Amino acid sequence: SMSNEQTFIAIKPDGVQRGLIGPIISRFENRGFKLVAMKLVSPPQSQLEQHYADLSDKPFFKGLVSYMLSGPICAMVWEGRDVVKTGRTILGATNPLASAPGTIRGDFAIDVGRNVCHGSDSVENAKKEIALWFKPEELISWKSATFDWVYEKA
Amino acid sequence: GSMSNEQTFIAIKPDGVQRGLIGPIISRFENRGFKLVAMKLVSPPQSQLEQHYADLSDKPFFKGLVSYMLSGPICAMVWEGRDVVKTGRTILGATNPLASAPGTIRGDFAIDVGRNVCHGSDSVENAKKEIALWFKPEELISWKSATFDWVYEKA
Amino acid sequence: GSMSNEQTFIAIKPDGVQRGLIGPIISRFENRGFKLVAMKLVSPPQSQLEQHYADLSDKPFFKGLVSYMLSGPICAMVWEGRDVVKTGRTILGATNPLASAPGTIRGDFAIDVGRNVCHGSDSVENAKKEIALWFKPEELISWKSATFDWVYEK
Amino acid sequence: SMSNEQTFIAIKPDGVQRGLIGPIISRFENRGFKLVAMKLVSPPQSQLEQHYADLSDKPFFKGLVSYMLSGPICAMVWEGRDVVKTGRTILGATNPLASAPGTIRGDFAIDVGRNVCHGSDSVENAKKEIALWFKPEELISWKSATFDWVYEKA
Amino acid sequence: HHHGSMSNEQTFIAIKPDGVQRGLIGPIISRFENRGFKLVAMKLVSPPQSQLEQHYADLSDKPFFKGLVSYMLSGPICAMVWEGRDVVKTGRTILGATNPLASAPGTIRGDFAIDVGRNVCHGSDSVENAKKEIALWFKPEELISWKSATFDWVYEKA
Amino acid sequence: HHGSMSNEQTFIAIKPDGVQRGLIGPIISRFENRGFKLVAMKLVSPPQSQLEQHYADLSDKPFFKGLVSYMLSGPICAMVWEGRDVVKTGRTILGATNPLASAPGTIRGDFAIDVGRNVCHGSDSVENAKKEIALWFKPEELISWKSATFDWVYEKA
Ligand SMILES: Nc1ccn([C@@H]2O[C@H](COP(=O)(O)OP(=O)(O)O)[C@@H](O)[C@H]2O)c(=O)n1
Repeated sequence: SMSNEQTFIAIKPDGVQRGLIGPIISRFENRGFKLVAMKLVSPPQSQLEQHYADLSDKPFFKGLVSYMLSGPICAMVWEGRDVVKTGRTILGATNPLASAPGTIRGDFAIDVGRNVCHGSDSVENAKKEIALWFKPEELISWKSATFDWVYEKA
Repeated sequence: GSMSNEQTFIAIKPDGVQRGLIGPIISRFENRGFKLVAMKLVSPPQSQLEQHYADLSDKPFFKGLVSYMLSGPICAMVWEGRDVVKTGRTILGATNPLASAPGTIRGDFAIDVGRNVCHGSDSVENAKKEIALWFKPEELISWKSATFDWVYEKA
Repeated sequence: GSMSNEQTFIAIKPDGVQRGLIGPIISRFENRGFKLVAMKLVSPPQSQLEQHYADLSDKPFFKGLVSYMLSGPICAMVWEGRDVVKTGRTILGATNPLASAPGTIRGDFAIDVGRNVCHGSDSVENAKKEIALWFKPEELISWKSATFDWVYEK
Repeated sequence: SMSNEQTFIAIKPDGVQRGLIGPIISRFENRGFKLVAMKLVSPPQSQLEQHYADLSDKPFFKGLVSYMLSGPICAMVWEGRDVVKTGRTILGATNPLASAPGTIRGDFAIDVGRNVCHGSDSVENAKKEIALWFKPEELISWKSATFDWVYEKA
Repeated sequence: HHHGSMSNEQTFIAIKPDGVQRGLIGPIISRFENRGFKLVAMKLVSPPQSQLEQHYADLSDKPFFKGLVSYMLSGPICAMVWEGRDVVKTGRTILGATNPLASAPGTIRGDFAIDVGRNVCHGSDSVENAKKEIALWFKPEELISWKSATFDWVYEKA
Repeated sequence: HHGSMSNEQTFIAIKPDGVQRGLIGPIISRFENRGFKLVAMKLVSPPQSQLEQHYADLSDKPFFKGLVSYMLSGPICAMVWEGRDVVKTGRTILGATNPLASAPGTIRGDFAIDVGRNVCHGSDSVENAKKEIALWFKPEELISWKSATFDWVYEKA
């Protein structure tokens, strides 16, 4: 709907280890989405447990958290029209076995537990994840020189 | 059967030109095996754009669509190859980028349907009409690709 | 999609070699996380190609298919990884490029089904047969990728 | 050095035949130069003889004219600060064997007689070549949305 | 010439507002990633003028000082720290000559930039100025400690 | 000086670090895009005796045993490329042997840092290419074919 919608995109430790930061950022940049926050971070366990709160009563929660502590994460906020849903489509199916070539996971990933990246699955979950991973001051307000060539309206 | 000398009209719209997508879009068609037979950077007159979009003349956003298509240069192209009309449309991706797939031009580069960076003919007969509208017949260059027999098994 | 040591046979056909697509095709499998365990440029004899296409021996186009595959070099490969047979075919795209999706090898590079740039084994059992036909066993190279544990969940 | 300097860049028939139109355009696009005219053409022999009139006594002249007639040419006018000199640097040394990897000829070409592209060698020669290859109404006046991010001033 | 020999050398690389505006974050990061260098800190930031004036303290006697600061205020900056052998000097070589007119195709500025006042990126010019810039642009806890899985394939020695 | 024979051949190897770091495709593409013709290729883990022969000129050096041990530590993508001046131009494409001295735009200037992890090898002379080609490949593994675009890459035979 509105061009100022925001989503949380994270490059997971395997994506960082495998040297996929540049290519993944380029996918969103090239689409016309606007990077409004980014940091390389190794978040505390409590923050990862909150991010994965929906999985805390599911099997093998401890192992997920330990894996996500095992390397740096490139955390990002991207902004644009339908960026939540379109970002998920750019990432590709969450399990790379089901993803399409031309998406991030369809180009770079094989195992669902090593699926390179995360994207918010809804507008409301995006707002929650952005608040969890970023201080408000870390969200940078700016206007792209090509805004009116990417968008026909606000 | 489909013949390898089918032609389609592909245009890079002003937003495509402004956002520096000329090279990447041409590469998509080149790499697939299609043959560039005509190309020109053009700022066509309003009357030609209104003819191109005559199917939409009675819509209210017509005046604004034509105004946007006048707002910058256009890279007009004719591409030739087997099923190039249909496959060209697939390469561009869904007309509305919201519905397009990553790996297509719009799925890689575009967001808004009104800023969908390119155009492709939607049928062989519409391609013929668009080619006659945007090009003089002498602007179509006859030539044979050195790899024709490696792209095509017949025709 | 079971064991991470599944193997498939991928060949770049004469038209793929002629059109300079060796690099790009290898990069697609490399970038996905699959492991190259065998490779050679080869112009195999007619009898090998007839054996490769043995399941088509009673089709009328058999002789013409064999003759075309003799018309230039072939880059023969074995790739290894989880679900590499089926995912490999997905990466190649639909056998007929007219039905293939942009983002796949054929959806990016090919038009005619008889000039579809590449081949990949269609089943695990056919992959084992094709690997045994195109490579000597000592041509399969045993090695472990430095990023194995970032591509695959332990 | 004004930012409205213009140069003539042509992709020669070998560049067209070998599928290098896209990549060569991207090199100039990516650098920040502005495409102001472009057409695919098969110019008459007279125009090519005028284009290479200074070499009309050189031995490779008539063979050059014949090869320049042997396929389409992608003729272009590019605009920007020091675009004549920097454009030649982007093309690389006239003889590709003396050119640097990272230039067009250093990435794509081998023989000086098959060196993929032409670029004007001086501001005055650019003006002459633009007048020879283009009608003035084929040069398109426009303003790049990122002009103020490519240039500090005009 | 002389090159560094310590694999834990660090440099500060910034993508300037024009590089962010022109969509070059991904390509520039890929250049350093592809070379084998390790990203140890990164953030998108619009720093205050006081920090930019400190960043350019070595140029505070130059006539272009004020304009340089004002320009760096004009949009977001992708600030980064990269780690690896000779990363200060090799990082500058990857960026290319500071003035893009003098830069070579195949470098960042040789591929992407024209005007020195819009030269897309910055790299520390010395080991000591890298130390200063790293500490100026990043809080100490924003430097991330990790070990690249391919370290022993990028480097032959410690 | 540059070679003038279009059937010159050189030996290019992607070293174990090039293979490990996923550079086979990009490296092949550099030579493919330049117009050179691939006439032989195989993934190989050669025996120590062959690597010792390949580095015969360094058998006296103190790092010889370690250099051999490292070249044994992973697979190698061995190739023969054919074209005009392919030996010298091939080395230029690879970049300076020490990546620290190489230029961005070359293979080592894009991908490598340490001279002992410089991702690839190219023959340093026409004669050493002939020797390396014969050392790394059986004669029947060199493939005879004619590129569809030969006459567009080359102005003369
Ligand atoms: N030994 C030589 C030297 C020059 N040439 C010519 O030098 C040209 C270089 O391209 P160009 O004329 O469009 O550009 P410049 O000569 O201004 O660098 C070749 O394409 C040929 O026109 C040749 O064919 N053989």
